[PDB]
Amino acid sequence: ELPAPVKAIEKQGITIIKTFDAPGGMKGYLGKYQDMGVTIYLTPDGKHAISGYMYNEKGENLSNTLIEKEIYAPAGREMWQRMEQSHWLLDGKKDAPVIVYVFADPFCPYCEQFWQQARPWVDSGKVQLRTLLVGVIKPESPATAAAILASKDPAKTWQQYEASGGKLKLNVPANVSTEQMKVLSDNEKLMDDLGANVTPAIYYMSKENTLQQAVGLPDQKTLNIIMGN
Amino acid sequence: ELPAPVKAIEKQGITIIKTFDAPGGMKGYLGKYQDMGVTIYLTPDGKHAISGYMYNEKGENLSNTLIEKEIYAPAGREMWQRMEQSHWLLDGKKDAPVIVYVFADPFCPYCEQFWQQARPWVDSGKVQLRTLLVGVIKPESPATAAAILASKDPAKTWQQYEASGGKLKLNVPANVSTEQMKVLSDNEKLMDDLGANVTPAIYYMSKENTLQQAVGLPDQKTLNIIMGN
Repeated sequence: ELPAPVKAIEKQGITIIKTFDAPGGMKGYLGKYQDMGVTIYLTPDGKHAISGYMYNEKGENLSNTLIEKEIYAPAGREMWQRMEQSHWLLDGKKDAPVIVYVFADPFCPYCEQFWQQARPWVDSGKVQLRTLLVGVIKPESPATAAAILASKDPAKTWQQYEASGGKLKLNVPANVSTEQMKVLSDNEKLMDDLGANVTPAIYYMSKENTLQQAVGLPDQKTLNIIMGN
Repeated sequence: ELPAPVKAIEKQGITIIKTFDAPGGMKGYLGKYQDMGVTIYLTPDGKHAISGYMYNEKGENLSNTLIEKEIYAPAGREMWQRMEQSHWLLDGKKDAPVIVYVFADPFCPYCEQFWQQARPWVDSGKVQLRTLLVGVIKPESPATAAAILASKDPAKTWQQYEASGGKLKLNVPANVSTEQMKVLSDNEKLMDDLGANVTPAIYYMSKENTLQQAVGLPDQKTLNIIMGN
């Protein structure tokens, strides 16, 4: 059974997930208090346990690294894949190291403003924006989004559309094609699954490889983080 | 110099107070982050350190015990002594295990209400209230407080005074004696030193032997704690 010291910490409202190997002959226990991940370390004397964060000589918070890798990283791994497998439009270099997904609607001022804010990083080749269009804000959103998808170079058309603040004139098709309709519907369901119905809904990966979200127009700090700066 | 792992934690905004002996061949470091006490433990491998709370087999939070004994207990040790050395009035058994000091004014509804709330514990002999009178609320507060001190049995008179909701009739002396004036002035300065100018200002010791304060009429939980329940 569980060592007495660890059982004492459980009584403090902690639920253990699993054990793991720790340095110095110490045994580790990964757990959670509410929605917060925690690490517990059984001492060498075996009669004590420490609930806290372990750091190494290089100054790395190993407990944080573990909690993010084992508890947070897995959370949005599938979501990231679903976005990657969707019909997104490329804005920037195909080999840009930083990938950012954005669910956007044609009639969305903040989508346009975010597009402008990102220019420095996209143009430098550091970041690539992958846009998943949706048609949910205005009556004409579906048709306009489909019209963009229907153009000769959808990615370029979207870029011009955002740059113009949504004023760019478009060739309006007689109807939304079944493929365009599928893309829009599939994208809206994924957006819904991600939990944010407001556009722009921006998704990115932290330096620790965990899925992050930003809804609306990012402030300066959030923008810099989304851009991997 | 300080081990690398510990130096890393210092960079996280911690200032070390001193080192201490920890179990399992671990070295302990007592510090503070802002006004918060923290304990750091250097691992046996010496290449890691854990910032957190250590628990023993009996479930005692040793880090909390240490932080309170070394950081908090000393804080009000002198204040407690100054109260004990003042001219307080006894309400309850001289040998009551729980001692509670109260700075009170004669014209104070909440002082009276707190007096009533404490009856169960005082009458059972568990708690003794030691009142340090002050005359700061009303123009007549000084004279009334002195009149109580001037009575045949000051402690009994105060008890009757509080029980009556401040209606008890008193023999009013021609003036405040120099001794009464000294008691009132000394008590007001100590009260001022404690940081609370509002009466009642209640002082007590926690189960961990640290000085606690309650200002105004305690709610049910605070009352139970003051009474050592």
